[PDB]
Amino acid sequence: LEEKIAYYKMKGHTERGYITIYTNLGDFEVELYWYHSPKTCLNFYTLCEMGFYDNTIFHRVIPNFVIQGGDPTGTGKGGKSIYGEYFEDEINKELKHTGAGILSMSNNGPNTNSSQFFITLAPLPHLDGKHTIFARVSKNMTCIENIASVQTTATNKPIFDLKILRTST
Ligand SMILES: [Cl-]
Ligand SMILES: [Cl-]
Ligand SMILES: [Cl-]
Ligand SMILES: [Cl-]
Ligand SMILES: [Cl-]
Repeated sequence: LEEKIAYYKMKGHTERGYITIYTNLGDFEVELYWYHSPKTCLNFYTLCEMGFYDNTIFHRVIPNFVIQGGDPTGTGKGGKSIYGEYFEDEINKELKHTGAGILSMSNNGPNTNSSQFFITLAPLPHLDGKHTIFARVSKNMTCIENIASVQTTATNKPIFDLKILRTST
């Protein structure tokens, strides 16, 4: 299974390159950066496939910053990885938070990745080097914009639930 990591590092782009995410606000497609972030992609892809993100919410939405998700509890405190509890960052000089639509791991400081991630809504150079960029929205950014338009509470939670219904490969 670190063999599985080393394999999809190479073959990921052509054998399992895209995931479609269906939300109650529409569907979008992400492109996984297997070569640069192979451990992070294997986790995300595996979690998607086994239905781990099914019926989970975007528990924060902050316009001009990020949509944040991937917590089965919906609180912002939970999440797990296919590797057990937490796993290392994969920081790559070649990947930076340069525009909207980038998927990056949310975390609690260095090497505390589990299943929470952001989708960026603007350039965020201040995150470069602290969060693992591993994919980007490759189809239908409108859906991301619709999600960012929904009203939120003072702690940035959407006033009604915004959720991943399921994932497709
Ligand atoms: Cl790749
Ligand atoms: Cl926004
Ligand atoms: Cl942008
Ligand atoms: Cl956070
Ligand atoms: Cl906070």
